[PDB]
Amino acid sequence: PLVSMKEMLIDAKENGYAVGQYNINNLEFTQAILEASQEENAPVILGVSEGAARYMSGFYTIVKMVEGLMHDLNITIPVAIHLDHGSSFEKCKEAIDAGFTSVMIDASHSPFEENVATTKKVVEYAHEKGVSVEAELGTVGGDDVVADGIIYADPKECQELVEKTGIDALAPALGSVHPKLGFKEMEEIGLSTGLPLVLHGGTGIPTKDIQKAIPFGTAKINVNTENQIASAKAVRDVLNNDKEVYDPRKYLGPAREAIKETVKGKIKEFGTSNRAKH
Amino acid sequence: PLVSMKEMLIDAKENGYAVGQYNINNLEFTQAILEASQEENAPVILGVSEGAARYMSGFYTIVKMVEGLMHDLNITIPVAIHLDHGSSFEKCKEAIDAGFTSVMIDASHSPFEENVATTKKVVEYAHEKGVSVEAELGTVGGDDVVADGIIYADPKECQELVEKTGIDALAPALGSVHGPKLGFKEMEEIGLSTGLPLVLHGGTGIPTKDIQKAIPFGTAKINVNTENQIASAKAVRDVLNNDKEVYDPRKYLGPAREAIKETVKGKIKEFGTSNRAKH
Ligand SMILES: [Zn+2]
Ligand SMILES: [Zn+2]
Repeated sequence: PLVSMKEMLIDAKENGYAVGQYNINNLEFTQAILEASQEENAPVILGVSEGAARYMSGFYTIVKMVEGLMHDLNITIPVAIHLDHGSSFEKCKEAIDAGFTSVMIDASHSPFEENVATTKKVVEYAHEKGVSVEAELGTVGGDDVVADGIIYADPKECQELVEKTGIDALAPALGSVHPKLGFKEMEEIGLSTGLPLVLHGGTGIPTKDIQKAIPFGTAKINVNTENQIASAKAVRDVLNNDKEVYDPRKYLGPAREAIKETVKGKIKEFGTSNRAKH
Repeated sequence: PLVSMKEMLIDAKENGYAVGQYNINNLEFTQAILEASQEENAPVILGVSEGAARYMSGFYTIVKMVEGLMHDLNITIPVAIHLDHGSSFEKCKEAIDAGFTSVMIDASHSPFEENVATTKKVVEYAHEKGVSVEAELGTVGGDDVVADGIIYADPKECQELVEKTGIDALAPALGSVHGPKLGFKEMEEIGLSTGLPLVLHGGTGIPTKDIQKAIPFGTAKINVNTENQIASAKAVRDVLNNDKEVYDPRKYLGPAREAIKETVKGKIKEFGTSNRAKH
C-alpha cells in the first residue's frame, strides 16, 4: 500500500535496520526499485528530487505512474512517495496535493530560526494529510574548503527543531560528504530527539560504517548516484557492443536490471529484507 | 481529452490529412509525443504494442501515466490510447478494461472467416465501451520471398469484413514492406467501397510524396515507430560517446526525448495533422 514514512521508520529504528530511499528518474527506475523491494519482502521509499519531478513532468504524473505499477506489479509491500530536498513550503504543498505521502523540507542552509518556522509550517499542513516530514540540520561536505565543508548538526538545534516543529524524521549531517561519521554525535542526537535519523551522502560510505550508523538510530538511507552509475554502465555496454541496436528496450531493459540488482544489494546492506508485514 | 480514434479519423479522412500513431515505449517517449502534438495543435494516437505494454508493466500503468501527463503537460488536444497489433479478443478486452480508448485486433494471418469472427467479437465488446476498432487484411512484406512477401488486401474481403464486423478503421496492406510501390488504385477502391478511414502500416521509409498521395485516397492513420527509436538511440549514443563520464539518466534520455519530439513534429508536418485539433 501507499503509506507515509512514519510507521516504517519507527519500525526500522526499533528493530535495528534501515529503509532505503531510492530516487526515481523515470519509468524504468521506478519499476526496478519496486520489483526489487517486493521480491525482498521489504518496505521502500521512492525519492523524488524537484529536478527529477520537472523531468518527469510533475508530481501528479509520478503518483499516477506509481499507482499504475502498484497494481500491475502486484505490489503488496509498504511504499512511500517522498519529496527529496524540498526547497519551500509551496513545493512541499504542491507535492502533497498531488498525492505524495512524505516530504523533506530542506531549510538547512537558512538561519536556524527560519528553518524552524518553515519546517513548522510544512508539518502543520502535512500532518493534516497524513504526510510524514523530514528536516535537515548541518551540511554535507564536498572544493578546497576547510573541514571539507563539513558542518555537524548541532545537538541543541536538533533537539529544539524536533520539539518545536513535530517532524517525523531528522537528517543530521555528521561527516558525510558528496569520510568519517560522528557516531558519538549520532547516538546523542538519536537518543535526545527520539526520532528515526536519515543519512544523506551515503554513496561511498563503507558497509561497516553504514552498519555502525544503523543501530545508533539511522533508519533511512538515501540512494541515488549508485543507481545512476550502474544503469549508465549497462547502457554503455549494450551500445558499445552492438552498433546497430536502436530499440530503447534493448539498452534501457539492461539499465533497469542493473538498478534492480544495485537496489537488492542496498536492501541486504540495510537489513530491510523481510521487514514488510501484513 | 482522452477519446477513441473514431471521430478523429473521420475528420481526417473528410479533410485530407492523417493522424500519426506514434508508439510509446516508456515515459520519455510518451512525453515527447504528447508535447509535440499539443505544440502543433494536433490530435494524436498513442500506439502500444503488446510487447511494449509488457515492458511498461501493463496496460493499466500506461493509462495512469498518460492521465498524469494529460494533467501535468496541460494537454488540450484529442488523445487516443491504442492497442497496436492486438493478438486476441482477450488481449483487446484486457487493454479496454484498463482504460484504452482504441484497439487493433490483428487476425490478418488467420483464415478470413476467423478474422471476421474474432474481429466481430472485439467490436461488440469495444463499441459498448465507446472504444474504436481497427482490423487488418493482407500482409506487409519484407526474406527472399516471392513478391517480397507482399500480399495485397482483397477488395471483396475488405468489403465483407467491414460490413460483417462494423470496424471503424481498416488496415489494408497494399505494398508496404517492413525491415516499395503502394497500390494507389487499389487503395482508392477500398477506401471508396468501405467508406472507412484507412490505416497505413509499414510506413517507415515510404517517401513523403507517396505518403502525400496515399492520404487523399483515404489513408487517415499512419503508424510511426522505428523512426522514433532510431532518432532517440542516435541521440543517446552521441551523448555517451562525447562524454565518457556522464551517468545522470536525464543527460542522455533528455536528448533522446528531444530527438523523438522533433521526429514527431516532422511526421506531423508530413501528415498534415497541424492545427486540426478543435477546442
Ligand atoms: Zn541528500
Ligand atoms: Zn504495424
